[PDB]
Amino acid sequence: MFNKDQQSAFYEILNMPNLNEAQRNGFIQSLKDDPSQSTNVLGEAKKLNKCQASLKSFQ
Amino acid sequence: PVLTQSPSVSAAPRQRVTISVSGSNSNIGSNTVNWIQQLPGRAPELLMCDDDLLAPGVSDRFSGSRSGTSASLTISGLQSEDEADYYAATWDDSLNGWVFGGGTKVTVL
Repeated sequence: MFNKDQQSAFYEILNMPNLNEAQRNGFIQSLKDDPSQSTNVLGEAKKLNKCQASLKSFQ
Repeated sequence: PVLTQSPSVSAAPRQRVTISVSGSNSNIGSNTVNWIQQLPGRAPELLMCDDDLLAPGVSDRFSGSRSGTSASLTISGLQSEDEADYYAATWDDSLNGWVFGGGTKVTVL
């Protein structure tokens, strides 16, 4: 995670508890592959973490 | 069920199917809708988040939108593995919690 934005999004994503491992790994892979997408990746991950809480309450 | 979904439907492969849901001002009217897919004999999983954002790994044959107290899910190029129970989920400001539809079954003929 070479730049400040990558590093910041990385730690936010590592700490999103409602993501499954594949989801989490896919977001961190995106941060590495497409550093310019760091802000969009982090926003998508925060949304998905919130949505995954609805899925938990449905089961 | 707090949200009312459209009736279960049968469609042929490659057809386009639209499922819909109606709520109130306190849920769909003020919050984004999530869609859950419950494959036959399997635990439910997230398909769509925040009205229109695909969950990771979900085919772009799925699309979603929301308008007023209504939301919809559209499946393009319907394929036998899409046969499932589809559930709308949203935050309700009045319940201060998640509300769900009763589910819509899509049967692929």
